[PDB]
Amino acid sequence: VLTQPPSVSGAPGQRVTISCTSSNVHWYQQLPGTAPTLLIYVNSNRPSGVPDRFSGSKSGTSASLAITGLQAEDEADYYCQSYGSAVFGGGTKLTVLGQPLAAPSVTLFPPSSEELQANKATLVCLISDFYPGAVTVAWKADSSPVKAGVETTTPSKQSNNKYAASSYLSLTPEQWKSHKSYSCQVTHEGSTVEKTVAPTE
Amino acid sequence: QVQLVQSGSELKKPGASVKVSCKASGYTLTRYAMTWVRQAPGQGLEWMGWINTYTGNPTYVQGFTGRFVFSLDTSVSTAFLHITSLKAEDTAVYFCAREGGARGFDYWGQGTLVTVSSASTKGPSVFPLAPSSKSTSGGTAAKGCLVKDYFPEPVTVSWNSGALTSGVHTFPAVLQSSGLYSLSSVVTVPSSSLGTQTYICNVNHKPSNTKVDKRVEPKS
Repeated sequence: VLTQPPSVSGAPGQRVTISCTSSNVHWYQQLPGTAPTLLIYVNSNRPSGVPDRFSGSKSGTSASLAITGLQAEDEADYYCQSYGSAVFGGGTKLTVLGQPLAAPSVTLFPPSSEELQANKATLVCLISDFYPGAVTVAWKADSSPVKAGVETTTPSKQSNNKYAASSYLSLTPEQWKSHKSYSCQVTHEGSTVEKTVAPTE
Repeated sequence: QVQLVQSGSELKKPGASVKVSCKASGYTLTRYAMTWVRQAPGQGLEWMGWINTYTGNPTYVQGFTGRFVFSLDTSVSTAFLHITSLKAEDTAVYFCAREGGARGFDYWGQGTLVTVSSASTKGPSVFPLAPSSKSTSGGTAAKGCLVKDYFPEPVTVSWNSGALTSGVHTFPAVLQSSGLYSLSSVVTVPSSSLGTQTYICNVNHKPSNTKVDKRVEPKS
């Protein structure tokens, strides 16, 4: 209903701002997988347990949320909410612009004989230790691209604050045994890694 | 101290009905208005409307004026969200919040996941990912367990009954178009350990009440 930038970025120590722009404030922070928390109320004020970095601004045409001296733990989703029912400002993801790029490690596992015996087959492509969290996964049967039967995860943060991902290419034993080899091709920041397996093995 | 506590996760099939609870404590329920918020996966916060803890007359947002019902039990000091004729699009986390009136929305419930899927509860099909040294350095082999087709989440995976921790990597599960979950967990172990050392994959799925211990042997 309301309007905010879909994305904002800054490096640690910088000062970032989130904009919120007649009929219609409070601000809420949301870490992944947890409920939202009251960040700003009355437009200038913070409850107890909110640092001094966060500062809200009213201008009467619009509202703003300024974070000064951005930190690592500030990487989260931020929401704007005014009023007449309660109007919500839509989503804004704040991503800290620290750390350098990391090249993905790709491990490709062929179907086990037990799975083949079970009249099934799956190619498992596991991708680790890459930053940023943007990767594209392409499967190939004998150098010919395959898209049917592909299931890939949205990348997610590991324990070391790099990203992991995993792609699965489900198959029939026939299809598996048919071709000479299958390939998992991971592309990341203009660089490609192609792992390959074969039924012969 | 002030607190809102909601019910646990709810797995339902389409057409079913669900009751989500919101237990308030630390203050008097009737003095503040309870509002309901919805958040579907990967989405923003949807304001659903609010119930009048004074009267108990609910007010819904349009489109929530349908099969959604807000009920109240001041005796137990609890606010209830009822959803009938559940649909796949109802798959979401639901929050109850209190309107301090200048403050928000100052307090929230932890959130209640309602999952609506035609998928029946299914135990995992566990297969062994045999050792591969190609992507691993330092004279070391990567092995694992492929946990195929289970519903719903979560699934637990340990190695050697927990005696093996270092060098383990359990990848988050993919939601296929089935729908069902597939997950894969790999452990990285010295090349010399094979085949003298035994490595067992302990997979546990509470929803199916299923456990599987799968030995991972090197090769043919």
